[PDB]
Amino acid sequence: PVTLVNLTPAEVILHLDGGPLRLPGADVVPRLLLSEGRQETLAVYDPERPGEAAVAREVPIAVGATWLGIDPPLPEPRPGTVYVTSRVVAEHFPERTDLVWPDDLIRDADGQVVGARRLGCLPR
Amino acid sequence: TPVTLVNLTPAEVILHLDGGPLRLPGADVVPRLLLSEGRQETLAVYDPERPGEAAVAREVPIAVGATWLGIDPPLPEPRPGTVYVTSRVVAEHFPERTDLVWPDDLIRDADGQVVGARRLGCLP
RNA sequence: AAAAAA
Ligand SMILES: [Mg+2]
Ligand SMILES: [Mg+2]
Repeated sequence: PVTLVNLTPAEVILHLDGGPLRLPGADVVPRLLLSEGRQETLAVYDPERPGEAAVAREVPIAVGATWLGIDPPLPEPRPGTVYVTSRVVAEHFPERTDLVWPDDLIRDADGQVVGARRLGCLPR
Repeated sequence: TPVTLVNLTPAEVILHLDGGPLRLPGADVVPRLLLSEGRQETLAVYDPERPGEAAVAREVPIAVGATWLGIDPPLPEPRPGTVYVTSRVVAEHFPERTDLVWPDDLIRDADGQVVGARRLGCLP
């Protein structure tokens, strides 16, 4: 058996047949490193006032912000440890066979992710 | 000319802008990715409540290498003056579509849950 | 794996 270590900032709950398995969120919020891309503004109608250009909002948009890396970097592989991260992180480290993501997600009444029915990992 | 933002994601999207927030209601129906089954296995994991005790280890389903097949529902057809808010993972799978954006530069609460975004992102 | 670290 392996120890699961949650690198994601939210609590991860795996809904298993005998009851849930709960992994606490990481102590520090991790981040992706992205380029700025081309910084523009998108004029959007205020959903409160549809079709009224007079009271349209200016929304910042990053056009083509690109993956530069992650901060912090992945922890080194440790015997008997499997790291729970995001799929997007795992896909950027395909050599790592100790990375999984929560998968087959469960959402609440507000459409927010609250759990997962399984883990996923890259082809091996 | 301003555009109408349409939220295709199941959660409420809040863009935290300088003049006040812009709120987009969640989609009425929870959309899903279509994935292959991959190789279905089980991962023996220590119960975080009882670390290192193999006796009370849990069995976690894992899908190894489940692959993108498509989406259900499909994207709405392009409409003049409409921009669709979706996930980055969906947008990246439809690079020809220049009317897709995702929420970006995310804000997380004390429990590590996404509660807002400071900008939009789109492909180069 | 549908809110660039579920
Ligand atoms: Mg809803
Ligand atoms: Mg996501």
